[PDB]
Amino acid sequence: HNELIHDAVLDYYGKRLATCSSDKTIKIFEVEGETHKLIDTLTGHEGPVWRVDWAHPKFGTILASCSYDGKVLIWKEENGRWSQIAVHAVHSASVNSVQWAPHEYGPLLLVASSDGKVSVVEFKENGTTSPIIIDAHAIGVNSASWAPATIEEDGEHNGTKESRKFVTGGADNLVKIWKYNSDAQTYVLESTLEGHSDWVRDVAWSPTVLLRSYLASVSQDRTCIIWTQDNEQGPWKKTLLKEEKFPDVLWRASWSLSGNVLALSGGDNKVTLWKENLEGKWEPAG
Amino acid sequence: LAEMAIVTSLGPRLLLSNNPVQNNELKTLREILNEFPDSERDKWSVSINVFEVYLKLVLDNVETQETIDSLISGMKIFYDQYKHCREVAACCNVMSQE
Amino acid sequence: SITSGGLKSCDLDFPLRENTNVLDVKDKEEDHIFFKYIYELILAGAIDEALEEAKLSDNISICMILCGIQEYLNPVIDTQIANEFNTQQGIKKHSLWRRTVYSLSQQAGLDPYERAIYSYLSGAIPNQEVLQYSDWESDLHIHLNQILQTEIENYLLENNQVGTDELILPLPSHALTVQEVLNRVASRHPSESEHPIRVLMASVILDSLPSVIHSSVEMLLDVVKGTEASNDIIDKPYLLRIVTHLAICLDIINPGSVEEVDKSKLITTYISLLKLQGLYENIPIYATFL
Repeated sequence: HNELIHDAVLDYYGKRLATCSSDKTIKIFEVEGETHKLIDTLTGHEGPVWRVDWAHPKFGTILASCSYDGKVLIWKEENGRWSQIAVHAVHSASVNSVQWAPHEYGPLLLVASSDGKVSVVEFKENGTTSPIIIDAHAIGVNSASWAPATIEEDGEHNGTKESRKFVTGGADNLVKIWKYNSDAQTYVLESTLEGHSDWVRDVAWSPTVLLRSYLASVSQDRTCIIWTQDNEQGPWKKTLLKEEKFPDVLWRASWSLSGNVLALSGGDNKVTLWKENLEGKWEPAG
Repeated sequence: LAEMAIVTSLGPRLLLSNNPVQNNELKTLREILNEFPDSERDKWSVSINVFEVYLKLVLDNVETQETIDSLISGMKIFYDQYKHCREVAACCNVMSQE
Repeated sequence: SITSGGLKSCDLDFPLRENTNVLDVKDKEEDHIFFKYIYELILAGAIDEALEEAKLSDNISICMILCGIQEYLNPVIDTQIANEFNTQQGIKKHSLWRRTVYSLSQQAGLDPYERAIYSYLSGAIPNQEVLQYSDWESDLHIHLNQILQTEIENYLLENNQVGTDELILPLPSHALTVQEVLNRVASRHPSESEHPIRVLMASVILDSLPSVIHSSVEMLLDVVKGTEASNDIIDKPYLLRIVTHLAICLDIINPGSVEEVDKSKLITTYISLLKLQGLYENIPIYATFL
C-alpha cells in the first residue's frame, strides 16, 4: 500500500485516524489498531504531507492539513463527504505544523511557517478573523503545538495575562513559550532556552503536571532536553533525558494522555519509552 | 451550548421534515421549551427565541400587527447569518412561506 | 519600513534616516506644549467638561470623536433651529457612518473598554470581553439606549430622511418597552435585581408607583408567619424609610392612587423604626398622614 508512514494521528472519539503520507494524500482511515478501513482519500496538495490534525469537539471534526504548498487547506465532511471549507495563505514558505487549540483556548488555528513567522487566527462559519501574527525564531518554525492549559486572572476581569500560550521551535536552536500581552505590541517573548546545537525538530507539552511543566524539545543533535519549569511558573531548568548522543536520529517525541511516559521515535525504527528514574534524570522503561 | 448545536450545525427537524397537514412535529418543538427553563428564559434564547415568537404567532394564532413586526425585523438579522449555514437556510424558507 | 527594506539604516530620527527629509517637532517637545495649552483650557466657567475635553489631547480620535459627527441640520429652510445655530452642520451620511463604526468596534486590535464605547455610540451591544463583567446598572443602561434609537429611526424612516444608501449593515425596526428590558436584566443578574434599592429604581420608569405601595402592605400581613417575622423586613430597614415617605407624597398628590389604608399601614412600620431607637417626639407629624 504505502511503503512509508511518516506520521499519523487520531480524532477525539478514537474511531478515525488520519495518515500523513508523502504522495500528497491524506488517507482517512478508521482505527482498528494495525488494520484500518480506508474510507476516504484527499489528494490535493503539493509535496510531502508534513502534518494534519483533528479539531476538539465543540468546533467540528474539522481536519486542517499542511503540505509543502505553504497553505492550510482545511477539509470538512459536509454531507457525509469531504470537501474544502477553507483556505489560508497569509504565510507561504511551507507550513510545517497545523494544530487545533484546547477547548477553552477556542477554535484557534496554529500556523507555523519556515519564514520565521507564525499566524494565529480563528475558525468562523460567518467568516472574519483579524490577522494577528507574531514572529517566532528567524530561520523557521519546524513544529508548533499548543500551550498546556488556560490560566485564571482573578480580580474583576479574567483572562488578562498569560492565557493562550504558544510554544514554537525554530531551526536556530531556540525553544520558548509566550504570554499573550495586550499592553506591549507584539507578544512579549519570555526566555530564550538555548541548549541546542542543531535544529529543533518536535515540541510537546505534557497534559500531565504535578509541580512542574515538562516540555520535550527534540533536536537533531540526538538528545531530547526536558524543560522542567521548577514550580510551573519558575525558571526553566536543564533536565536531561539522556546526557549522551543516542545513535538514533529522533523525530517526534509525544507524551501520553496520563502519566509522564514519553515515546521517542529512534532512527533505527525503535520507539524507546522513557520514565523518570530514581533521581531527577530519565532512564528507559523500554 | 445546546443553542449552538441546532442553529450552527443542523437546522430543527421539527420545521423542515414536519408534516404541514397537522403540524404535529412543529408543536413538539414548542412543548419541549416548556420543559426547558422559563425561570431564566431571557438569558439563553436569541436563536431559540426567534423560534418561540414564530411558534406562538402561527400555532396558537397570536396575530397582532406588533407581534408580526417584531418577528420580521429580528428574522431579517437572523436570516443574515444562517442563510449560509447548512439546513438552517432551508428552514428559513419554510418559516417565510408559513 | 522606512528604516530598513532589507538592510539599511538604524536610527529613528528623520535626517539620520533620509537626509532629504528634515527633523520634525516630536517626542517630549510635543508633550511640553500639550501641557501648556491644557492650562488655558481649564478656564471658561465650565472647567469640568473643559478639563475632561483638554485631556483627550493629541490623537484626533481622542478629541475629534467627542467633537461629534452629527445628523444633518440646515437653519435656512428650518426656522426652528435658526436662532440656535446660524450655520449648516452635520453630515447627511451620518447613518452610513454609524453602520461602519459598528463593524470596527467588534473587531480587536484596540483596548477592550474602547471597543465597548464605539459600539454603544451607534446603538449596539458592547464587545464581549467587557459585556461579561457588567453589573445590573451597566446592563440596564445599554438596553434603554436601544429603545430610543429604534423608535426615532422608525419615524424618520417613513418621511424618507434615512435611505438604503445609509445601510451598510441593517439594524432592526422592532418595537420594544422597558418591561421587556427588566426581564433581560433580571435573568442575567438574579441576586442584583432583588437588591432593595434597585427594586424601586425599576418601578418609577414603568410608573408602577401606586401598585408597589399596596404590595408592601400585603407583606406586613404576611409578617405573622415565622419565616416572614424572622426575615424579609429586617433585611432592608432603610428601604422602609423611603416607602413611607413616598407614600405620603403620592397620597397628598391624589389619595385614591393608593389607599389611605395602605399609607397608614406603612407609617406603622416607620413608627417601629422610631420604637427601636426610643423616639416618641416625632410621632404626631406622621400621625397627621395616617
